[PDB]
Amino acid sequence: RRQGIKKMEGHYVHAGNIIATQRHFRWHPGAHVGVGKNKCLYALEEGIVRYTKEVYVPHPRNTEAVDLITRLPKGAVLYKTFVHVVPAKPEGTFKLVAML
Amino acid sequence: KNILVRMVSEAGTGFCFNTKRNRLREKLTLLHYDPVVKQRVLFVEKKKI
Amino acid sequence: KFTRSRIPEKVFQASPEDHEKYGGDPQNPHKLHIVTRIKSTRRRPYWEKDIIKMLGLEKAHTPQVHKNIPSVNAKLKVVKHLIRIKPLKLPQGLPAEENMSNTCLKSTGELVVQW
RNA sequence: GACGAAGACCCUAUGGAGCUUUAAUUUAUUAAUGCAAAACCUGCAUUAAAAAUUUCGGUUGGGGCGACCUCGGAGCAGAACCCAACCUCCGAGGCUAAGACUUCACCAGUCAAAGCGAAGAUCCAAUAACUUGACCAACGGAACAAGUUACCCUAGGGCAAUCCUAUUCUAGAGUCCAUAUCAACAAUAGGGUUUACUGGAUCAGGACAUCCCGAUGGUGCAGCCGCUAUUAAAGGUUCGUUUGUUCAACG
RNA sequence: CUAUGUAGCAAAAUAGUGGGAAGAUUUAUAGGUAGAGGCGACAAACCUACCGAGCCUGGUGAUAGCUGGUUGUCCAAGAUAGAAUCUUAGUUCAACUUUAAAUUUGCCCACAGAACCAAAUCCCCUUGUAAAUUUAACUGUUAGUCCAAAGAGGAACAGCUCUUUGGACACUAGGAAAAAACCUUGUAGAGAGAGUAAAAAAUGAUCCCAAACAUAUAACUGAACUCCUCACACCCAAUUGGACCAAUCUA
Ligand SMILES: [Mg+2]
Ligand SMILES: [Mg+2]
Ligand SMILES: [Mg+2]
Ligand SMILES: [Mg+2]
Ligand SMILES: [Mg+2]
Ligand SMILES: [Mg+2]
Ligand SMILES: [Mg+2]
Ligand SMILES: [Mg+2]
Ligand SMILES: [Mg+2]
Ligand SMILES: [Mg+2]
Ligand SMILES: [Mg+2]
Ligand SMILES: [Mg+2]
Ligand SMILES: [Mg+2]
Repeated sequence: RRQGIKKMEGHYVHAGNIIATQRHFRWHPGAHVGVGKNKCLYALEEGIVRYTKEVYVPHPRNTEAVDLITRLPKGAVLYKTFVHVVPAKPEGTFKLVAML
Repeated sequence: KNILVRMVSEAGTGFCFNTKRNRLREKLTLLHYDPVVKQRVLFVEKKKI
Repeated sequence: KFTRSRIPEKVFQASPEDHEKYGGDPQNPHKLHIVTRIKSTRRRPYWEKDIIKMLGLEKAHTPQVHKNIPSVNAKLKVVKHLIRIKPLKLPQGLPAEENMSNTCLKSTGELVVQW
């Protein structure tokens, strides 16, 4: 089945490469990390992968999460893991095309 | 309970694909995509499969 | 199961009782280790055969020199039970481009010139 | 004693030869009919008998009986990946395109930025077609083949949960009293339990955990004998009726 | 029916004891039935010594996932993931191995990092190293045993089936008595040199089983490990690469 990380921290991942294959949401998508229908995480932008811990604010459109956050004491928060890809190359450059 | 039926179009004929329909339901017609002209056309069933 | 062993760092902490028991000193440590193998690689896991093959310790006693830097100590902490480490001693300094061919290593670990 | 120099028994082979069939395929040959052919033979079809060719999946209590055979989810497999089970518990049968993942092969399988447009295999048959289905569930699938070989042949392989017994607390008894006797449970010891879902004659060697003979202690034997206990293996340890998993009964 | 005989006088006899012996008897002579056939007072009995299917020649060098074999010298690399299969006595793919060739990173590895519901593992900067990937081309092995450990099954046992991490064996040598699996040790030759490694016990059934020793200073002994003088390709199975070559014929 092999539902685990496939690009670990500090790895150079190109566009479209799968970062993590999972069953439940162990690792939530972050910056430049997209999700598929099967919860696979894939790298949208070429770069370097990092993992972080952040605050969780679910979609109100979702129901199984918008209510549990409604059951938490003052000063509470649901922290969760995220996997980002800091992009490496810039979008583009400008080069002389015509001298007229 | 359900039957696969070869649905065919009317304008830009020749299309065929086996779609599903509940057997308890009567003859089926839909508005969907014909790529010969790439337009919305009425597709109707011809023969159950 | 049987697994690699991660030695807690607490053991590698010389005490005030150990320092006067061997000829060492906390401050101003020693440049080079002279290391010899006194045990067989056979009958031991492969992650020690490879380490020994990497430190040049393939042959038996046959002393060999290595830096005293943590990148090598991490390797010697895995094979510390198949080797004897002594500190090289230079009571006459590094040899010059003359006296390279007239050196000698005594059993106490001192490198000297012209026997 | 040199496992001293024919014959059996168990298992295997996509070996062989059979037998029976309500196992699969056939009617070529015969016999009936039926239809055309010029009172008989020729051709076609249907029905039957008679045969002919052919096969006997896999894991397994103890081989058989009986289940299951593909895919999926939970512990083993505590924390990247993978890891068995007839181990442990349950169900299912729009087009184009950078990059990647994978059920440890392959075959299959899986995700997907941007961009353009709309919101259970192969082969076969029917097919103009756009493509299409059942079986293949023994679920990597012979297109269609069962029961059985006590007449078989060849190539080959072949430190016990539950318990039995003795010593420990005596605690329960024994007309009074644990020690004259059983001594319940347990504990400490030495020893086995394979079926369900090999004797006799002949000669015997040996141990003692002793049946007798020998020596000793206590006795509730007041005494021979009895009872238990220690010691003792030099010697001995019957003849018959019925019957042969080998014992048992009886004189 | 018994005894002899069992390479015997004989590939079924001898000696005795027995059944029939005017009948469904026994027998000489010529002919007939021919192998999926004959014949059979059915026993799978007999058809020229061996018939659940004669014998000979041919197809035939039948086929054989099975058994057995496989021939000069020397050197070198060289071993136990797995999947499918009328498949587990075999094959194909992978993994591992070998050779030739191309290229540049491979292994070890701290800090950082991998979830909500104990051992460790994964990943890389450095560092010690010199290997690794890729391409071309083939064969061979494959579901091994024991020991330490963590689990599942059988007690937490039955020396029990299975999964996983490691070691060893199938390679050398020395020890524990003999000793594949424990401990010590590897790269190979000559030496009538040397230093070491491991390594000694405490307080039921043929016939016990080294002999002995309480008190003279702890060191010594002990390998193919290492050093020494010289020389070096000269200690694995299956497989793979290489250097030589006996004898015969020909130019
Ligand atoms: Mg077979
Ligand atoms: Mg057969
Ligand atoms: Mg599972
Ligand atoms: Mg599997
Ligand atoms: Mg795959
Ligand atoms: Mg798009
Ligand atoms: Mg099958
Ligand atoms: Mg299968
Ligand atoms: Mg042959
Ligand atoms: Mg086979
Ligand atoms: Mg070699
Ligand atoms: Mg790294
Ligand atoms: Mg040597």
